[PDB]
Amino acid sequence: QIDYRDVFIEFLTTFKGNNNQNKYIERINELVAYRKKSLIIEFSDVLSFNENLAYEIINNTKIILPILEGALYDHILQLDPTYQRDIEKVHVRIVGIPRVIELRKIRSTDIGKLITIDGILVKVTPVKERIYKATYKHIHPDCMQEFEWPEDEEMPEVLEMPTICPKCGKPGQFRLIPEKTKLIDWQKAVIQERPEEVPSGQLPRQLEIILEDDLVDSARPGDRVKVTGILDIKQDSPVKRGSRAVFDIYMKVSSIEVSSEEDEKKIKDLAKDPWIRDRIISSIAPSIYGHWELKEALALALFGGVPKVLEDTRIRGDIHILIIGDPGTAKSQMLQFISRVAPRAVYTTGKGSTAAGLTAAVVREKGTGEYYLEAGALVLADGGIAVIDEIDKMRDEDRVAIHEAMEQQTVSIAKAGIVAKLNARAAVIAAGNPKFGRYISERPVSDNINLPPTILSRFDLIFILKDQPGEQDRELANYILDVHSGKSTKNIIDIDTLRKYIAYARKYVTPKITSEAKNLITDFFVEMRKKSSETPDSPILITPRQLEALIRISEAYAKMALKAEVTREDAERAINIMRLFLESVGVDM
Amino acid sequence: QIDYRDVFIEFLTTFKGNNNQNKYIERINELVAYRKKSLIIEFSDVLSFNENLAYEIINNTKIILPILEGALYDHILQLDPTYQRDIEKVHVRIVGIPRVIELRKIRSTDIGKLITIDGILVKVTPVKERIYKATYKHIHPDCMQEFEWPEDEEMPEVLEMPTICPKCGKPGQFRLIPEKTKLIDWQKAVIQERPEEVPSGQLPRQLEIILEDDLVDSARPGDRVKVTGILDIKQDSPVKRGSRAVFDIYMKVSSIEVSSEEDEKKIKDLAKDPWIRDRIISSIAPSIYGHWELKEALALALFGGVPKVLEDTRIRGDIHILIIGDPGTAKSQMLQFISRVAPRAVYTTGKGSTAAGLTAAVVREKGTGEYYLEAGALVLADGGIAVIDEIDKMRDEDRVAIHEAMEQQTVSIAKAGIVAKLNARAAVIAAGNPKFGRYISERPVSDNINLPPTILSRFDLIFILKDQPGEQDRELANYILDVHSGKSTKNIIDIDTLRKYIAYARKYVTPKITSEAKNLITDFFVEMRKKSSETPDSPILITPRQLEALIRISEAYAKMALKAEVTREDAERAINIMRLFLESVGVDM
Amino acid sequence: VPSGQLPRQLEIILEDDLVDSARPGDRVKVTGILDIKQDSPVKRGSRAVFDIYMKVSSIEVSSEEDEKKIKDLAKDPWIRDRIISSIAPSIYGHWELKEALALALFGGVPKVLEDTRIRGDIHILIIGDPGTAKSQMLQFISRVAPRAVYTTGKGSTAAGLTAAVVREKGTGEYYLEAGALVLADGGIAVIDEIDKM
DNA sequence: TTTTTTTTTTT
Ligand SMILES: [Mg+2]
Ligand SMILES: [Mg+2]
Ligand SMILES: [Zn+2]
Ligand SMILES: [Zn+2]
Repeated sequence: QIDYRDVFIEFLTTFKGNNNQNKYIERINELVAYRKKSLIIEFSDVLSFNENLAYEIINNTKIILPILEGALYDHILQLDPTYQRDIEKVHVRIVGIPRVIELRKIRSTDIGKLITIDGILVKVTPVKERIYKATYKHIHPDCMQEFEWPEDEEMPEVLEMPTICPKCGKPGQFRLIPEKTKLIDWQKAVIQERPEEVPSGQLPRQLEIILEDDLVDSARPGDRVKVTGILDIKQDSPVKRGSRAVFDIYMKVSSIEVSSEEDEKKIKDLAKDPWIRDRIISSIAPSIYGHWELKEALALALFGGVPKVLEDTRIRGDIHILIIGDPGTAKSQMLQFISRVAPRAVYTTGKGSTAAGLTAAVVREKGTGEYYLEAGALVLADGGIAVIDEIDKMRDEDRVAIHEAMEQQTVSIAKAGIVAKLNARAAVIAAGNPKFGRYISERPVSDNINLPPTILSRFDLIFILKDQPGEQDRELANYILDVHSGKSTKNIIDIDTLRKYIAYARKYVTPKITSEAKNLITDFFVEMRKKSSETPDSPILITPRQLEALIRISEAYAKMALKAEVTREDAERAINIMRLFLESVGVDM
Repeated sequence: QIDYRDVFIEFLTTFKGNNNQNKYIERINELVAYRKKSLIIEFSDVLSFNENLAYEIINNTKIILPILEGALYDHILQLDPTYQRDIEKVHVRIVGIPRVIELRKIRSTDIGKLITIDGILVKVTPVKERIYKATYKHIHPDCMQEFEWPEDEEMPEVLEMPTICPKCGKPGQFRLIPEKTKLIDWQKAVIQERPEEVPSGQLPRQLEIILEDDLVDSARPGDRVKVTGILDIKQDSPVKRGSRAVFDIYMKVSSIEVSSEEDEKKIKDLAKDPWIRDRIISSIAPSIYGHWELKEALALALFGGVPKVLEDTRIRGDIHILIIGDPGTAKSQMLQFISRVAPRAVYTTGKGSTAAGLTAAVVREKGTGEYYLEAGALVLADGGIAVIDEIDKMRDEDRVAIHEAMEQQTVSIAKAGIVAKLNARAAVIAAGNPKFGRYISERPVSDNINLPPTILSRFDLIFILKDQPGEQDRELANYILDVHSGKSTKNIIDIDTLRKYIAYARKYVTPKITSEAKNLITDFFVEMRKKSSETPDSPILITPRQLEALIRISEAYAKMALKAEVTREDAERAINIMRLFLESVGVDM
Repeated sequence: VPSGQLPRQLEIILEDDLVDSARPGDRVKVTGILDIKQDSPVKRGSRAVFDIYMKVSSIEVSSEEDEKKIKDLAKDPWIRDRIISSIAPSIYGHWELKEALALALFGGVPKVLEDTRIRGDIHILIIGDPGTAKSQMLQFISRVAPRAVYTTGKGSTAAGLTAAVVREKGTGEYYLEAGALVLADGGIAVIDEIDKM
């Protein structure tokens, strides 16, 4: 009843933020600057400013939402006249609706109301076009008339053509005119409930959501999102007789949330401590005590090196880590920790999940038989980390293709008339059990993990975990039971703060090699080759790949402290960690 | 509104090229001389001549293209009256449009405007025919009348039949008359975005394009192309009731660019250098240190020999290279460089390495349940270079399947009621590791390679790469670190001009053997046979295939310098590189 | 099921608040009205034959005196010995095996830690000579457990154990069907002749 | 995709 348009306008311009800065005006100006056409607002702010306005939004969103958008559009064009002729319709979206419904609990009483759903995206269709105002021509030798059939109404989701020509009042044949037809971007996605909320002995439920206008391509598949909108009954084919008076339901998305400058200031401040490197090492897997060398390697892997892209060649910048632990050594604890702390990670096994084990595969279409490509674990992890538990029982097909993916970081297909090349620039962290149950120290590494020696040369660092029944058993037994009761350490960095720290470093730090670091690395590599040459039965191969590992590892240390250059200290740490790796495999360095 | 066909005609004649030669006048002459029926206009020459003409072409493309084409047709008619009743309608093509949009960024606002898209062609359908003006006959005993159904309007993409006979104003049934129906050539192709612009973790997207009239068969799958035209919605099955007002997007191609006299001048200037051969060799994989003899061999395989086609036989002209080396010897890095510089190359490491994936596969056509052949790696590489990696890891039964393709350059299949032959004229470059992962000096050459002599005789050159630590490690380490520091070698022919040089040489230079070269080659072959007979323990058979390898190599050296005949120096170079290959396998001379 | 015959099936319809009142594999008692099923009325041409379906009005799955009886049993100091003696009374000996089988029926307490999860279920493997009554006890366990699934190594497949994809031919749609392991969630899965799988 | 029996190519 009461015109909230004035109330809405003053609320946007007079919203007391964290410091009465009127942040809504700031984002409105930002919207005009880049022509974003979409303004999001928080339900809490509306309720605090005027609870009566908030109730109207959450109860009569069908009626008052277009009214509010018109008021906002008038304000924007009044503020800036150049916004016209570019955007004819602005969008206002609400977030933080208190009406949260579990996906399995949806019933008929929730149809037509504004609700929010939390779940996981599984499928996303390519962007398409939907008609909301069509133009038709009456093909009747006396008419030759054009009109817009859905008069004074948006074209419904069911494509219907006129039966009587409105201009001539006659039936006949009508032809669509694409050139005078209004279109809107249209995308379809599927949301699946999280496994935590699935009841015992039941399969997870699914829901179809529709993304339109700027909401298209707002979330990659496999992301946890929060979706707000209206539910409605799907009509796949209304002309299909055969009873079936039952229908599915779908969601018209109005706002989607996935999963700051202040963070950057605190991240740079956190890097001011000269002992930041050791603090990061301590913060890695705080649950597990000891294993400092293994912890140090994992920190370097997350940061990684700087890849080099040249005119004729590309040089890998990722770091690969192999762990061979005895059963019961709890090798899966920090692996789960790595997945959580990594900004982007993929968890899988040796056999993979789909037909494409790790690299890729070519699959005939089920309906038409056409050949297409399915991405493997390595491809899906591009730009991030690929954690592969149980590396020793990969598919036989992948045992050869993994050579190229782990070194050239590409997957090449020349099968069934399809030629393609897929990027696989992903750091690989893998764990495998010894082939003889328990690791044997005297035996080499190749005959202990059941992998070709060529693969071993592709791993920057290899570590062996042995369940030694020493004095630590009592402490380990106490430690295991303490984890059962619950305990934590002190003076660490939480995963949430650490995750953004790693992400910031990987996006803005590209260390460069200095002359002093260059000389130190050169001498060690020459020393490395001499030692391996003397022993005619070296358990490991010392190839030029090892020299690349020294460069990559040293860069990660500089990146760990957000250093612009690589100095002697970074190089010295890189040499020392490689020295321990050679001792672990049994090489007298 | 003012007209511009006078300006358009004026521009065609009054435009001045780089040397004021009026190329468009010359281009018109070529169009008349060869009855080309299509003209190409560079956009950079339109706004320079008249900026006003540029925008109206871009904006009002639909209502200005027929006007300009009609004016040009009259200009051709006066230039050559006989052009009439040979080509009734002419087309003009505009290239270099400033509006370039990434495939993933196409939205609703882009429909109906002239845009440009860069991508990769993946598949092309066979040429078909489309009706744009139909003729019908009213089957009603009174009528017996014939007419063209779509009056003063081109036939729409949806085939629509009249409901009322225009000649008699009555309903009934109508019969199409194919003899009086006007047709236009029609072809459908699919374009794919380049891997560079694909976001990480996502599969590349595709778009459907339509080529009509002379644009058909202007490109082949696997080509980097730049396409220009207008987008539209796809009404594939409008008769399919059941709602679904959602439509796809396809592209109406107006002009296409694949992949210049100035290039010819640059190429000819390079050939004038007496040491052009050395420069080309030095330009092969500059980032790799050493391996000069291997770099020389790779250059020869890029150019190849001269195939001989006779009335009774065919002789292979391609050169095959085999590389065996220890892990981490830059085998894969050098092979990846070949695919960048080769005009056409195919890569296959581990997937598709079976017999079916390498030559051809018999797959059941699920559309009709029958069988048909699918091209393999070698067939897809016909006319180019096939690169095979990790050949030693292939199964022996799978490896023998390429014996026919490597020599007879054909693939023959007799399986499941299918008997067919396919052309596989491609050069094969293969890399692999020794039998025991690393080369062992104690064992002989035969068991180190671990390949049957039947396949070894088909390789023109074989090289063994040994990673022996010594005093060269310091030089190698310095070179690698210099590469990582951004330092690059100078006086190197870059990539794209090297690719143009190879493409020009292959299709324009055909060296011939002289009497001087005949005597040198004959003498060496006799000497080679005698030496092989001396030692029966050699792992390499000296067959007549080795004699033809000398001829092929000598021709490639002449082709490398754009020479029309093989002289004494080219034969000496061919003999010298043969000596190194023989020494590399323990066969002294 | 009579001798030499296959089990029959009936279709039931749950509406309003009766939805999601049971899970697959449960033994239920259902009350309602029977009616003939019409699905394709437009499909003219013969077939005046219809199937019957049940319109559910109330459903029961599988209480005070029983709780009292249970408490009285637990009061005996030797309740543990009585329970073990009640496992497969027709089998002689095998006291140690019977004791372990009793533990698996009850199980432990699952624990959720900061990062990992500790299962409360107990896994038992039995290796014995032929004729050692191995299959007899497993049949008893599958019958006495409140929720159990009995499978055989030869009569099971990977799809049948975890989940099977069923293509809805009516609409060309894919959906999952619960396997043996999923149906046994919260219960006991019995696998006979695991070595022959 | 799925279980099944069959001939077939190819995993
Ligand atoms: Mg390699
Ligand atoms: Mg038994
Ligand atoms: Zn009309
Ligand atoms: Zn008529």
